Amino acid sequence: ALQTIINARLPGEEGLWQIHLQDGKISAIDAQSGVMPITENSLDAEQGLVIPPFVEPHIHLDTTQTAGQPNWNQSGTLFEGIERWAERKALLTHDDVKQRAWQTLKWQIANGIQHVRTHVDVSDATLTALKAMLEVKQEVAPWIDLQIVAFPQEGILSYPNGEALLEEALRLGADVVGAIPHFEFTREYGVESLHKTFALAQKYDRLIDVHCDEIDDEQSRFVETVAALAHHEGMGARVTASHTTAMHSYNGAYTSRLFRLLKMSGINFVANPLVNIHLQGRFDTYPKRRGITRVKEMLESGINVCFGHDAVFDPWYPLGTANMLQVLHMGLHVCQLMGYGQINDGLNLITHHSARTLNLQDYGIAAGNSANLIILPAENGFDALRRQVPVRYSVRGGKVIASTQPAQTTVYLEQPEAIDYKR
Amino acid sequence: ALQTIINARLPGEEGLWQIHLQDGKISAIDAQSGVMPITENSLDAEQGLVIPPFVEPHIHLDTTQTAGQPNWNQSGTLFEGIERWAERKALLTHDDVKQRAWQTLKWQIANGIQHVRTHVDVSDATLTALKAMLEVKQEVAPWIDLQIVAFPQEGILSYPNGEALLEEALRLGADVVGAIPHFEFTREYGVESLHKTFALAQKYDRLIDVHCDEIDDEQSRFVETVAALAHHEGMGARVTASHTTAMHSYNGAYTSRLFRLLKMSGINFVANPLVNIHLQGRFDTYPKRRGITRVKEMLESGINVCFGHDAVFDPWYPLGTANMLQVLHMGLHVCQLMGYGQINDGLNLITHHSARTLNLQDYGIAAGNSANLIILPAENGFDALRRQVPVRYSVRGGKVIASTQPAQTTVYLEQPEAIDYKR
Ligand SMILES: [Fe+3]
Ligand SMILES: [Fe+3]
Ligand SMILES: [Mg+2]
Ligand SMILES: [Mg+2]
Repeated sequence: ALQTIINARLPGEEGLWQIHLQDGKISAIDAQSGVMPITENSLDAEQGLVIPPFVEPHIHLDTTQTAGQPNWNQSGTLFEGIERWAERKALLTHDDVKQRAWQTLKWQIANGIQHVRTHVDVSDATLTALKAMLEVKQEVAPWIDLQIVAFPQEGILSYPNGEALLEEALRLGADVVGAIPHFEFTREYGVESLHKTFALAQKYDRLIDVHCDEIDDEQSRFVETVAALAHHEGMGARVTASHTTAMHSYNGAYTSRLFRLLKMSGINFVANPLVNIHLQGRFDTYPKRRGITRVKEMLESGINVCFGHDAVFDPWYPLGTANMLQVLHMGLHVCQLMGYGQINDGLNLITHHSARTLNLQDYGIAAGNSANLIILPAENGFDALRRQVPVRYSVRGGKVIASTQPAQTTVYLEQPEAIDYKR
Repeated sequence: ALQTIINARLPGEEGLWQIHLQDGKISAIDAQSGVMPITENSLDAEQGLVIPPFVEPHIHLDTTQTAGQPNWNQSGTLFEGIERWAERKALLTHDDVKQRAWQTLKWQIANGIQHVRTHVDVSDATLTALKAMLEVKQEVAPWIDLQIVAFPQEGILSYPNGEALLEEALRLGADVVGAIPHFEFTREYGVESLHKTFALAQKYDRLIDVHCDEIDDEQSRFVETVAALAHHEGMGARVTASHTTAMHSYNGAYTSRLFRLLKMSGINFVANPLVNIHLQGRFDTYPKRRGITRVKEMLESGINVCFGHDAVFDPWYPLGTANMLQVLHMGLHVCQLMGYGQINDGLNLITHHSARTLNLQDYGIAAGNSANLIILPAENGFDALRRQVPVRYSVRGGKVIASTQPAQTTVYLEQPEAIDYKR
């Protein structure tokens, strides 16, 4: 079994490091004064970057891999996506959900993602997707720790037996309580749904992740209730507000007032760059707003924010390979976090900040933690992001669970020359 | 020498095709009724997609590869970029420009780009970068047909001897006349500069490519003069309006009136997604506009529009590997061209439409044309874009000039499994 990771670079640290492994955990981390020789039981990072696993804080595995079945969304709109999904209803079975969820999970394993939070639609009396996902969670456990959010897609108060189904999902084992206040029939139902959501989370000791204000409506301010209730219950760490795209459209004075509460509450925020840029701003003609939440300002204020892929190869987002560096690339551009340091520190948005959002207790390259880490063939976060590098090795419990042999590019000039896209 | 390309898929066509080569040209193209066996002198596309070479219609090779030298742009702003570039002035020499231009050109060759249009700053009495680029053009000719735009970055009428230097650049061999009307001191200088630009293009029989209305100013309408002058001279095919980001902010009524002229004029448009999303909208707080020209509407109106990378690894854009599928990916998202067909047809924005913009006369997979083509290991444009595939082979004059052995990813579950990110 592997005993050491050598010649490792670490974010924010100078030089090379050696990570000692014992009994599936990191026993010690020591600096090196030079390059160490390879040997049996040593995994050579080759001066590449070693980081804790990538995290997917927000994805919908119940709808993944269904784009084009039976027809393609040709307009690319949300409306048509709903219709295309409805045409596939006859194929939505227990086995179908498991098969598609596993397909995307395999892409995630290949992409060094060892933690995934999936939302599952529970506005279905049969809870078909949920039952399937609970089995998938057990099956994929050796490679990925999967959290399941009971997501009442059609609303809690605006759908028949919505609250009862949400609670049933928790009784069956869902890890997180979801909600969608802006989709409820009225603002009052929206606020009330949040009180019910928090009551359920406290009753069952579960986390909370609300699809919050995902709409270009400057009056959609459910985020203040999410933050206020979290602060009241002293449970900010266990709470997440996903999307909050409406915040992109708030006036600055209200946003400034709100930010004080957001910081005090300690809640987490998830932005989904690939889907937000695609689905937001659809009611604008020109100019067209970007529609991503205030990521830059959150970072400047010390508010925890991270990035999710949201959807992969489905009616609402036809693209994706479940790659977090790709999600990060889109977010840095749309949020204008393009300074060198902002880009370099970007890795935090798909690693540490996301681990905090999932309330993970065993995460990070530190003595005592499980030996879960990945190796990127790049010098730092900036380099990894610029070159969209693959994951050279993914290690879990001190064992390699994924590896990618890099592509080899050659140009034939007066003489053949290898191209690695580095200067 | 290669005699045939077999098992090739072609955009918009059904089945597989065989492309016969003779004397460096495509002699004939015949459909296949099944998979053909490989053999000596046959390049097997392996049911991958064969297309004419990728094109880079807008890049700045004179500033490429300079990010972080001597310092990094930490704010990521245009303003700081100017200051960071100024700090490197002592390193701006003939050899330095050639070295950096060649570095990016090699990345382009590796990425299947055989046609490149580079703008070169000619607001320099010594014309240092231009002299260097003219040598680079000759040196890279076996692999890339490089067009040089004499770009008067500081203005034609607003910079000392600006017009004289622009003409000197043409007398030295620049292929295209550039301009930047919105940067001139006054609207009047802007309009006058365009008359001077067109006069020079007609005097020397050169193409035109204007950095046009690259500013979030709803009153910046120099594009109407570019189109009107082209129509008057009957030279639309030889004219290009780069950027036109101001169009993102025009009212709809004026835009509708303008579009009639744009279509009638026949001029070309270049949008630069990666840089536009980064540099536009910087004077907005929230909401923030996207700032890309009206690509979707141009396509719907039959107006030729294409995508450029603009900058690579410099003070104005720190990222990039000179990859056109990456540029396309960003543009499809920001312009909301996310329907299946829109994404699949996306390849036109980095191939055929760009060739038209460069007024290329030998481009496309057709009998009689030079055997210049590339092979993507994907089923169609949608697949190539989704998976951000590399260029398996780049062929020029019937000879392989670049090749990429794909990365190999394996996940170790109960048994090892190869992952190709296809469903
Ligand atoms: Fe979601
Ligand atoms: Fe430019
Ligand atoms: Mg969604
Ligand atoms: Mg520029």
